[PDB]
Formats: sequence, structure tokens, C-alpha cells
Amino acid sequence: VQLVESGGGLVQPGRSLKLSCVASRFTFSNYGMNWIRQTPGKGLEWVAYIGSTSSHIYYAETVKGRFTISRDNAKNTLYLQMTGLRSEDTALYYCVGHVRKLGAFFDYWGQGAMVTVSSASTKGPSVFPLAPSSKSTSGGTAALGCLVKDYFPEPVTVSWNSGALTSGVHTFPAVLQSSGLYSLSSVVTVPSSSLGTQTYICNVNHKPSNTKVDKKVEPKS
Amino acid sequence: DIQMTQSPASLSASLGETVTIECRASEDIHSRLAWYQQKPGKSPQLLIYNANSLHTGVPSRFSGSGSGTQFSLKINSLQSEDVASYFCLQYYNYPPYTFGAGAKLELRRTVAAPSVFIFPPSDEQLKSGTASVVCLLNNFYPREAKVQWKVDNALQSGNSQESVTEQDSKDSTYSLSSTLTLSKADYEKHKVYACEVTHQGLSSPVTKSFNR
Repeated sequence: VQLVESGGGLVQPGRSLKLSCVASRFTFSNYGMNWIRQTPGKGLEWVAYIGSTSSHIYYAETVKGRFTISRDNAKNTLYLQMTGLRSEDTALYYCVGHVRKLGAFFDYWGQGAMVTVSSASTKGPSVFPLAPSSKSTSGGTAALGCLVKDYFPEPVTVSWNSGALTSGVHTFPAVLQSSGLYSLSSVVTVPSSSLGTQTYICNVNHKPSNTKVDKKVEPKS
Repeated sequence: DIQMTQSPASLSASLGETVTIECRASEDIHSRLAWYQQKPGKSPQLLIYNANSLHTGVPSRFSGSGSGTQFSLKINSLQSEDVASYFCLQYYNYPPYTFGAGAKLELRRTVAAPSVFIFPPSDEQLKSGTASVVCLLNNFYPREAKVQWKVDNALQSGNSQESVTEQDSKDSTYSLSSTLTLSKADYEKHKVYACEVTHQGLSSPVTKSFNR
């Protein structure tokens, strides 16, 4: 992307955490940069803004100074460091840009890095292959997938063939099971002729648990 | 401290018709508003600046209307990819930046029958002690769908969990996954596993099964 946001996945309430955001294809030295967080449920909240030479720094009243925002032009990195963390603070953090001599309104947003504070400990995901049944002759279309189970906290990144396969892919929203752990299924539809000829590998990554799995799905014998 | 109120929270319209999203400002902002569109599973992007001027890459369909206290966003002949959540933005008050509550725009497309698939638990998950059988509905409309599990003609309840994806940005269709979680023991206690789907797109409930 242009703004990539590498930061912490899980932390304990009362502890600290430093978020970083890097700019790649634009200059990033004449653009005002800000940090804006959205909690799931589609509630958008602006927490901080910093000027081109860090002369003007603005923070939200909920934060009251608890966060410190700085930026480095040489390394093209925006830093937001959070001293005190609460359960309400758990949210998706967006690295946001401003508009060159037009307005003080925002224009571009990064992918977003979500921080989740919880007393609970991190748990790695278990991946199990969803093999496609033999059916639909040759003119029909079949589907195959991957099952992610028992992971905390959110989120998990699931892709196919390292991003080579992006069409017909459905990554279902994580559902919360009774054990308290998350579980989701990622499926994809492909032509029947492709099976046995084409290799389908789903890559699942869980940043807080440091779990990087490249899992291959072949039809069951 | 300025207050950005946005109503109604959720909206819906057919394909090809227009939509008007209202945004109200507490301090009668002097035409200093921005409209942002957030696609499903994606970061929000700028749609309209100055509350009446279109952004460089966005299509002419989106329009900015209104001033002072009241603003409106107009979408003309919206396509399947227009499914999104829209927010407002004020820059009149520099110290505190505030957004709107957000309008959830859904769409109305013609009926689509789901393609049913059934997935047995892997033999590596049998070493875990738990078995997961997955039912798949891929591209259907509307969201309303009945998925029931059938084992040796037994209606399973309290063990299954459903999950519906967000509306696709290409065909505006929904995807549902019905996950059935059992123990390894009971997984091997029974012979046939079946999934029955009843949907508006189907003339009659489509069942798909396997005998392991």
C-alpha cells in the first residue's frame, strides 16, 4: 500500500504501545498526518493530528495527552505511542493524510492496524482443509477452502496463492464460539478442470500470536 | 465542541435509482464539509470536499448538495460496487475533528439462488477430538435463508453457527456458511451427514449430503 501500519496486536490494560505507519509512493513531508480510530460497529473517532514539521500537534479530549504523536521525514514514519490503555480503546487505527493547500479535510487512509487490549492471553489459530467433493462433472464449478479455529484476539489475514487468487473468494466474518475463541471459514470457487492440475494454497496470518501458516488444499482421496 | 449528527443510520435502494444521505451540523458550518465512503472490509476514502466539489478519481454520479447546517450526498444510478457506509467531516473547528454517525447503504438486486456445498471434517482434525462439518451458500439474494442440518434424519440444533458475509462489491450478493461443530465420538456415531437449504431463489429445498 502507500500507508502501511505496523503495530501491536494485543496488550494489557495499563500498559503502553507504539504504533508505526510508513509512507511509500508519495513524498510524505508536505502532508499533515493524523491518527484516526474506528471501533467495529462503524463508529469513527479522530484521536490525533500532526503538522508537516511537527509544529502543530492536536489530540482528542478523550485522550487528554495520554498519547504522544511524532513523525520522522527521513524514515517516512508516523509514530503514535499510547501510554495508558483501557478496554474502550480497543479499535482499528487508521493512518490518515491531509490535502495540499486545498482544505484541512482528509484524503487518503492506510489499511489500518487494530489494537486489542485484554487481560486474556494470546492464542494461535488451527487451520483445517476444506476439500472439494467430487461432483458437477466437468462443466460445473466446485469450491474449496480453509477453516480457522480457536484464535484470540482478532484479526486474522487469510489470502489465496499469496494473492494470486483474488476472485470468487469469500472470507466469512469471524463468529464467536462458546469457548470464547474466534472461528471463521474462508472459501473459494474454481472450475472443476482446475482441480488436480492447479495448486490452491491459503496463507493465514495471526500477528498477535505470531502465526504464519501456508496451507495447501487438495481434493480428498 | 461541534456535533455531527447523521440520520437515518441504515438505508436501502434498488439498482439504478438515486439516494440522498443527509448530514446535519450543530454550529451551522460555513460550507466546510467532507463526505467519505467506506467500502466493506476497506478503509474509508474521500468522496466530496468543500461539500459541493467532487474528488479527482470519483465518478460524477456522486454529488454534493446543501450548505450551512444541512448537507446532502446524492448517488445517481448506483452500481453493485456502491455498497458502503458514508460519513461526514467538519474542518470548521480545527482543534476537535468530528465525524458523522454513518449511513449504511444496502442495495436491492434480483433474486439469486445459492449454490450449496458440503465439507467433511479433515482427518487431522480427528486427532484433535472435535469434528467440524461446513455447509456453504455462495452467491444468493436476499439474505433470508434457511439452513438445517440432517443426520440420519435428525434436526440438529444448538450446535451449529451461521455466518453471513457482507454484500459483495461486484454482484451485490450474499454468502452464508453454516458450521456444525461436534465431538469426534459423535462424529463417528452416525453414518450420513446432510445439509438442507431453503431459499427464495429455490423452487424447493435443496439438500446435499455425504456418507463419509
